[PDB]
Amino acid sequence: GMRVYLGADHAGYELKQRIIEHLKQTGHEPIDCGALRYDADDDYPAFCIAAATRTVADPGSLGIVLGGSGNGEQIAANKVPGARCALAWSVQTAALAREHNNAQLIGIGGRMHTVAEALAIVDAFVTTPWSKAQRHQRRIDILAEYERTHEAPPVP
Amino acid sequence: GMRVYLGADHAGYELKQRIIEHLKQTGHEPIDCGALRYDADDDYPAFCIAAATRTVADPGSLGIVLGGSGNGEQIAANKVPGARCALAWSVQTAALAREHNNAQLIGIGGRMHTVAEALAIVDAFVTTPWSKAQRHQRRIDILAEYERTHEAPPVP
Repeated sequence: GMRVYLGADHAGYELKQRIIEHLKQTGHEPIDCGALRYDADDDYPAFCIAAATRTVADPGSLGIVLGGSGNGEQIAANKVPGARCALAWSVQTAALAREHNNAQLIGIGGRMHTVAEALAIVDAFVTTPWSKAQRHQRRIDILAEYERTHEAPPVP
Repeated sequence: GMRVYLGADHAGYELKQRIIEHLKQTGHEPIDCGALRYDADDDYPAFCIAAATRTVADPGSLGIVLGGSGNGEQIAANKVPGARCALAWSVQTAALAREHNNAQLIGIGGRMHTVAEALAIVDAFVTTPWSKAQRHQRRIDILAEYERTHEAPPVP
């Protein structure tokens, strides 16, 4: 059972609703960060920042941000200190996001998949373990040190 | 996007070299941020940070980071202040990245595509204009203000 913070603008709103329901039915704990209603003009960043911020502050939790393509949404989430947000467009990329990147969040594009395909991506994301392999942690640590100082690490 | 900065560790190295040659042939000026040779044990974050820093610092340029899935790479690029790196897994997402997100960079997952498919993603990325539409700029501006200040914008 995993706690999952969800965020979405209008383009991901309907898919967010379905994911919340799906996560409840599969034994997880969805927390809705908004949008709470459909508003065709609303702006994704605030919802994605909210989901990623809450995810980072609640270790062990995951997050999912939803939009049209998911790309604006993952970009926004990645601006949050300590957040790692992959774009999941397949079961394989969702699983690898966890296994290799230890991503706490994924973005999904609601306009890119059927509901069936989106829920399978979610399933892979919420069940795949972080591998803890040395090279993966080393790379996470390098990026984290860059995030701390914004001093670009030298290339070999 | 005529100057194009590219970065990849070993996992994206061969595809990066193929893309550099393709960009030369289509009239662009690819700039290799590294890796300059295949080294099985190198780490992507420095190359992706270098590519994103140099892209953001160079008006009118674009950047591409290549990996296995591309997800670690776009996460790294997105930690650079001012950078917007989408994950492009199709011609449609590469185009939308420019049109909606004004993404200066994309990540591509070389293991997820044939070379032909990958070069077509690249073509869409470097030819699709930024829309300059009000709502898209408004969303970029909100994110840029969050990067400046780390005050999460209020949720409606």
